[PDB]
Amino acid sequence: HVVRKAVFPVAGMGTRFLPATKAMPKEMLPVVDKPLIQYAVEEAVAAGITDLIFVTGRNKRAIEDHFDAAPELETDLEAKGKHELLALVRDILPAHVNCLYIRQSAPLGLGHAVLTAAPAVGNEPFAVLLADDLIDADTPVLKQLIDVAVARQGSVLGVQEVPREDTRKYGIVASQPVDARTERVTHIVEKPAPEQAPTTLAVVGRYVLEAAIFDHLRATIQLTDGIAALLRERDVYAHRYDGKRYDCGSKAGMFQATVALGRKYHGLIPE
Amino acid sequence: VVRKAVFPVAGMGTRFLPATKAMPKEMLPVVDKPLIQYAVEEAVAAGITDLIFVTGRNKRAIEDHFDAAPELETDLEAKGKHELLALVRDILPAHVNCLYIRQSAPLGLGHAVLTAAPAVGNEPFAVLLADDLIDADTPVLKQLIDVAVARQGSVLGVQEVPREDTRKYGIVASQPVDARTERVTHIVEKPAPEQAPTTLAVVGRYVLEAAIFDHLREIQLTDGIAALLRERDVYAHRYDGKRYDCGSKAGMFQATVALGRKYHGLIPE
Ligand SMILES: O=c1ccn([C@@H]2O[C@H](COP(=O)(O)OP(=O)(O)O[C@H]3O[C@H](CO)[C@@H](O)[C@H](O)[C@H]3O)[C@@H](O)[C@H]2O)c(=O)[nH]1
Ligand SMILES: O=c1ccn([C@@H]2O[C@H](COP(=O)(O)OP(=O)(O)O[C@H]3O[C@H](CO)[C@@H](O)[C@H](O)[C@H]3O)[C@@H](O)[C@H]2O)c(=O)[nH]1
Ligand SMILES: [Mg+2]
Repeated sequence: HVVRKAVFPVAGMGTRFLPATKAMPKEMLPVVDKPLIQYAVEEAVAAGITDLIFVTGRNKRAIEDHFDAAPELETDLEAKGKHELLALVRDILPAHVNCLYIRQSAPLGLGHAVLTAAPAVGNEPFAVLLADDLIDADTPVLKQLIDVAVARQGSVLGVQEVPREDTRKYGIVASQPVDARTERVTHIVEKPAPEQAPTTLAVVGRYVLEAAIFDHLRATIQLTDGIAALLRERDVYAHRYDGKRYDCGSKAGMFQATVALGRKYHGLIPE
Repeated sequence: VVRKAVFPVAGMGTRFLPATKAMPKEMLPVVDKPLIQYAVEEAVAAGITDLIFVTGRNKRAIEDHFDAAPELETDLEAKGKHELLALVRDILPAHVNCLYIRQSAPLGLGHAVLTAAPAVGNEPFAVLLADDLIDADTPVLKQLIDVAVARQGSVLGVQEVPREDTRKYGIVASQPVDARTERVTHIVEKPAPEQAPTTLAVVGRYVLEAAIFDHLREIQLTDGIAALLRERDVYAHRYDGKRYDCGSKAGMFQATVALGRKYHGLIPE
């Protein structure tokens, strides 16, 4: 089991952040001075990912230009002696990491975006990271999940408990415990009503998936329904990662991430 | 009489890298809206119909924001999301137009303004710097335009600043003509505190007569305004409104907090 490829779906419409997402993916919005997608990419690279796969939509321009070289910007900075800032631009990706881009044909859903990556993944297990789940963790959450996936020989979903009123926001798993932090998944259901949700254990935007998922995404698109079918055929585990998740998919969550991370890592204090 | 506005949108925002690697500084959002869109909405609210964007790196970030995107409108309308479709169409109101001109190189605000001359022609025009995010009950540009038409001259938006801050601003020497407006007799660019003639600073709002263009053919805007002073009337106006200096991370944060509260109900936990 070797997980070296990561898929970043960044092709959604971003309607909760209009007008800012008119011509920019939601994942390119900054938290202070860094786009959401760069936090997630940095986490993946720290977890041993070498092959980055960006699934883009009509707003691909900003994602491409963020991770590709900007020789004109580097020329300027280099000329003005700003070697400090030069690294912020050219060293976003270390040299042992590569990226590629695949355009999702239409915004047909997260499951369809993951399936769109199949030509670059092949028959390899792979990571999926949803950058609007911004996670502050002392050990990269993706690394935590990859270690479980290697040890237990299966797919792994990052999960954490949520208030029962919040189940309508998330995929919710039914499972049976395996150790303190890990459970074997017996069902997953997307955004159930709180009165119907089988548990309050919710999927965060971090996945390690066996390539078997792709055939199920063809016969499904919602990613959660592909996973629920994968269950019937292979092992899927849910892991309670250590870390603080900010749900930046809403204006409110992004705001509280700016406040909390602004304070902790930048000393930004509300007046 | 003022219906054209120039928006320099070439900011490198080096203090905001890597966020500004792929978009100009003026595209960064405060809550859910790019800085440039606050400034454009202020201009449109003041009767501006012709938007003139002076671009630099990542020019299509600005263009794709303001240009219609039929693909997006087609998808929203098909999903019955009619409030969101109207929001997207209001980014550029139907009576408003915009055009794009490239700055040849980063030669300062004065060069950027001069770059807009072919689009402005001989009429008076506004300049708005999107990093100065101003929240006011009456649009600040409207306040300045009203003064310009009344007094038949150019108008600089000003506010008092700490003397220790004058190296950040253009500073005006001037004589009161009414409670909020002064007649400018001199302007100096970013003086040392110990040599600043006053503490009355120009913020990023201008209403300028087209005569400025010949005086800029002087690379700094303050030097152009000082030459314009020898031939035409220039006033400074203490606008009413709260300015957020979004040129620093600290200032942009205070704008997110304050406007988050006022316009979106968002309260720090
Ligand atoms: O056509 C599309 C639609 C979405 N996206 C991307 O998909 C992600 C978000 O998809 P969306 O379906 O809006 O996600 P959520 O509603 O937050 O729910 C997902 O993410 C949650 C974790 O945040 C999980 O609990 C849910 O099970 C899972 O479906 C983002 O990366 C988007 O860029 C695409 O690339 N293409
Ligand atoms: O080569 C350049 C430099 C700047 N800009 C744009 O011009 C504005 C800011 O220019 P800069 O000269 O860096 O502004 P400040 O240092 O804030 O000073 C200007 O703005 C102040 C108000 O904030 C005034 O007091 C000053 O007189 C005036 O020079 C932004 O819209 C930039 O995108 C360009 O397009 N090209
Ligand atoms: Mg989300």
